[PDB]
Amino acid sequence: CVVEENDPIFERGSTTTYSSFRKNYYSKPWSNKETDMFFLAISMVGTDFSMIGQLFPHRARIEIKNKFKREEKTNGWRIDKAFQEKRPFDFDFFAHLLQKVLAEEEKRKQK
Amino acid sequence: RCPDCGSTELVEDSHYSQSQLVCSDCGCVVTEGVLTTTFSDEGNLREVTYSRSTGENEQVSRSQQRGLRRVRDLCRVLQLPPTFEDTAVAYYQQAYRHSGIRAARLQKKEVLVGCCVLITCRQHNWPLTMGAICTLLYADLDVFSSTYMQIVKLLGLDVPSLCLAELVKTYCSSFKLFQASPSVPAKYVEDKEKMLSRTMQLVELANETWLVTGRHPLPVITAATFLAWQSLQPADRLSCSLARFCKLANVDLPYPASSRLQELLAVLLRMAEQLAWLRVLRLDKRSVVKHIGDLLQHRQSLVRSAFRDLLLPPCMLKSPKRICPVPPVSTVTGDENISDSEIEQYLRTPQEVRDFQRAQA
Amino acid sequence: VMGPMLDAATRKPIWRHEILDADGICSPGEKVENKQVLVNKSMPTVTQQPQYKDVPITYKGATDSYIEKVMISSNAEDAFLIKMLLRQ
Amino acid sequence: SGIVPQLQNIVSTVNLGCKLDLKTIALRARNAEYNPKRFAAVIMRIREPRTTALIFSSGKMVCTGAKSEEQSRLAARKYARVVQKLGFPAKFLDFKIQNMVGSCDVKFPIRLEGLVLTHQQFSSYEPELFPGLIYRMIKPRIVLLIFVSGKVVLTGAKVRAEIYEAFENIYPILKG
Amino acid sequence: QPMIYICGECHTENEIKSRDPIRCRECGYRIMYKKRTKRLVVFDAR
Amino acid sequence: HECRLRDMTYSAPITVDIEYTRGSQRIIRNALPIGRMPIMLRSSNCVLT
Ligand SMILES: [Zn+2]
Ligand SMILES: [Zn+2]
Repeated sequence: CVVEENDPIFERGSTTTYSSFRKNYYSKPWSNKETDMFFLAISMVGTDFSMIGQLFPHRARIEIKNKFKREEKTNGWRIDKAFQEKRPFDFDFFAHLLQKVLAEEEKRKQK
Repeated sequence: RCPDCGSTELVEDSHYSQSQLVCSDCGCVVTEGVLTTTFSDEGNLREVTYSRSTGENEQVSRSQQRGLRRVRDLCRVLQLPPTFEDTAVAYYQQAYRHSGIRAARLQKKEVLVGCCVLITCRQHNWPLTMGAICTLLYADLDVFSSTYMQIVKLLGLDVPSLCLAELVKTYCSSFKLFQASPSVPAKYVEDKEKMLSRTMQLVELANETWLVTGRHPLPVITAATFLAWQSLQPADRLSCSLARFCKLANVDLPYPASSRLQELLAVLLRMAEQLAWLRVLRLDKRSVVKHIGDLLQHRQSLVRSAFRDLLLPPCMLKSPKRICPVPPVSTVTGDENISDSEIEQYLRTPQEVRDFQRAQA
Repeated sequence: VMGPMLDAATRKPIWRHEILDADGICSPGEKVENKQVLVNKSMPTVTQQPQYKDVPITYKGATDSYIEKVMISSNAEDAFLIKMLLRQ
Repeated sequence: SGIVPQLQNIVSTVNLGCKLDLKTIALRARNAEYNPKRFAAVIMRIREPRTTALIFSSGKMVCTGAKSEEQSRLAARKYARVVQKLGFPAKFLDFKIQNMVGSCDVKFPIRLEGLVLTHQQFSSYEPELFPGLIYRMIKPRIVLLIFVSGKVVLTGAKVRAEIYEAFENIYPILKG
Repeated sequence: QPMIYICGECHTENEIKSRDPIRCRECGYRIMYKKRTKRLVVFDAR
Repeated sequence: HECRLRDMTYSAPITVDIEYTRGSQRIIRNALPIGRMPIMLRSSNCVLT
């Protein structure tokens, strides 16, 4: 037997209810410097979504997928420019830049 | 026909409780007497149906029985007449003839029952939002919509359009503002008939002004009934808001109800600009609600004048100068092979392959 | 319910259909004799083309009667209740 | 009608007539994705025509995103040459247009109720689920998505002429 | 042809076509009678 | 009298308030119908009283 662990709740008047028919999957927004580091990560790794998702603890795989698709639909020229230039594969310096961006956003939140 | 004269003018006439056929030309009877069942016998004998006779009504697996029982209890809890239950079970038995339908998961059968009862209540002009049906189904509305589309694409039955008048008649009565319950101050109470009429006029103004196409009805109906409740006593209600009204009425407010309310207020303002006295008042989005009566009184000429200067989503009304840019014609295909360095850029190098293998080793 | 059966020869309703109004329902105030029809009701025989059999409502009565009023109404089932008050 | 539709997506399948090893092409390619845990096919993206295609071990290949039959043929040939460079005897055999999606506009509003009332047997309009009206003209077997904004989308055709005739036939129905 | 009726309690002269829901204009009533016939009817003083 | 004319049962809805645990969470309803009770004429609830 539970000793006052839950609180009563009113839920549904058993009456006409609104037809939502929508599930708004929460998608974390994208920051400017975050978008820049994501673009350089693309340029360094290519179009491998698994590696990008692995090296992105602040984001999800579907989020990276949608961002890449939107950039292709909107900023395909920048995508091609990034795909033209190359840079040595950076897994460690990429983590260092991720920590730097984390500190930058923490500072921006402090302000 | 007449056996002797050949006249085909045989007429049925009622004699002193005797049914008989007599020719009008020669008055000769061709057939008399009739055999009918008596009540004492009709009460004892049992009627038989074609299905049970041919052996049907026994090929009803556990799943189809569960489905029809679900349909029955669903149409029962809604307090529908027996004709609706009969039509729903008939539509279910008709939809269950497909091989892909019977062979489906519980969610599929449940959403199928929901869509069947929806179609049923739709035909005999009974409005019922899908939300109110999904509220009694142990499933989500996202799969319900997809299955509804799938079945209406397969069955192609008649699907009348949801009437806005009956929808308002059904939805307006759900509000508690009509009675002076202990939880509602007496000031907010209103007459149900006047409120219904005002909301009907408001939604008609919305219907003619392109505010029912594409957008869900419920938010528009809520905005209209809120504006009506406000205009009936602007003194003690203009200070309130849509959220306050919804909380007072104990009704979940639709999310886009705010946008619909704003659009309707803008339409009302544009209409008031034509009326000399209102245009002199120089009203605003808030003070316009009180004059809704005069606007609705002459809504026809007002909306005609407003459309003489249509309604579209605000995203495309930001005065697009370039509407559907023509892409450059580049359907050329080189000779056969434009370049090969592209594959050199798309291939993976040994170092890159090793780095990839090491990343997720 | 069909309207009155207008006779081709006389361009008028037949005797069995004399009391029926245009809508196919007997109108109040008229007199009714035996075997005459009060509602020219027709049922669908199916429950593909519309097939309708005539099942008129007749006045099985000993003597002449009078219709004082006729009320028509609808239940939630959409069924039309048609009642008439015969007076002697 | 004074208006010509704009083809946006072309669909066409091509058989390579040879078996493939998905892992080999997925390992030796940069623009190739392969996640057999969810989908057992290789996804490849070509940049110049801005199109994407799917590759299967059975030798069947399909392309999407092209705008014209010539661009789809070019993309199919590009993918075949790519597969050949990975050490496979891929061939360009049984190429045929399967579907094409095009968009257009009428520049005037449309009443989604009058159309479904006059052409009920040809359309299934349900605004409670999706705002755009769905019209299914049976003669060319074309499915049209119609919206209040006047813009319309067409799909199901096999040749540009079919999309053009569908648009020119639906235009007077919308104007009415 | 205008097929006309009378409503329940305000006696509004309601011409309605077939298949129409039974409603009283200027009201909301749903009970409705038929008007009286126009044809001449002979009655006997007996 | 209207119920007399249209051949209907002169009744009133029966409301009830309930509480239940669908998912180990207490949810209550305030006015849930459970049926219709016929109303005897000239009784407490009959409109004629
Ligand atoms: Zn004879
Ligand atoms: Zn009245």
